[PDB]
Amino acid sequence: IVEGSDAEIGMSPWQVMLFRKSPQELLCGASLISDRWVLTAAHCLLYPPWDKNFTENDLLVRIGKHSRTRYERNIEKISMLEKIYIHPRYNWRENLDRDIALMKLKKPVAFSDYIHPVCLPDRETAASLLQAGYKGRVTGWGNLKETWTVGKGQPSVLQVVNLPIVERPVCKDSTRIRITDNMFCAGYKPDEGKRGDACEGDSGGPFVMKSPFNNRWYQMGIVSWGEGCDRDGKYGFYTHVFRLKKWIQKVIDQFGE
Amino acid sequence: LDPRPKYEPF
Amino acid sequence: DCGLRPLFEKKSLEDKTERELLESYIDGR
Repeated sequence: IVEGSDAEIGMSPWQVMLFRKSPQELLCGASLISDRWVLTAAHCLLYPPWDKNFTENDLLVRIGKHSRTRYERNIEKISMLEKIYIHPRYNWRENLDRDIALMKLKKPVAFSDYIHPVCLPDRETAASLLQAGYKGRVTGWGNLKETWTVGKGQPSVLQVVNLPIVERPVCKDSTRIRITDNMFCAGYKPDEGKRGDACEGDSGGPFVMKSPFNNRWYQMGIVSWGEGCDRDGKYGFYTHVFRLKKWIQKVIDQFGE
Repeated sequence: LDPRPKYEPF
Repeated sequence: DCGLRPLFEKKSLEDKTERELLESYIDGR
């Protein structure tokens, strides 16, 4: 994420790495919405246009991640996706609509001080925070600056950032893409005079808010797209983890826990 | 697309 | 038990940027 601060030990035990096994690399961030279930950004895994397309087989999932580099020995978790699940109405062709996906950790992940779920919004929670200027914080390992590459490449540790939902009207006019009442835009604006943005490979990463009600941590989004990274004039775009809360639901009780 | 950039990675 | 950072909330602790998060809501002045 552009213009951020580096996270802390435990500040996000739900962050999960989207680690293709080979090219032994990284392509996303996902979150722990269970003991054994994971969700993410659509495109993270199904993208024809760039012959993007995967399978449980291809990739491997990691947890307990402070450093993006090393092999966090006795803190990190690593499981294999038992099955993936895309949103049968996904749009790789249109505007990354329902940009959402989930992955039944093939086996069950036991929690600890670095791995602890996020909770799915309830229309109230979904209703109390989801709104103008009400900051929300994005996490991640992505690209420190607009598309390029220890240096302005990528961080050693997990970058944390916080941002203000934007005005739907304005959301819809920093772009030219048909945007859906399923997607929301985060990010400080121009004069607002501050910076912060999620960037390359930040995707499928969370937009969890703090519910002042039960002070519980709740994931309002799934990082989807944007036009660059921190450019005076537009904001990223995220997924209403809720509109689609229907689904997330529907398929977890059809194939898992 | 992705935040990245139509055209792939850089 | 979810939403409950077992090294912060789970024990009288708050991460150096969340307070920032709070203020947005009651529009911190």
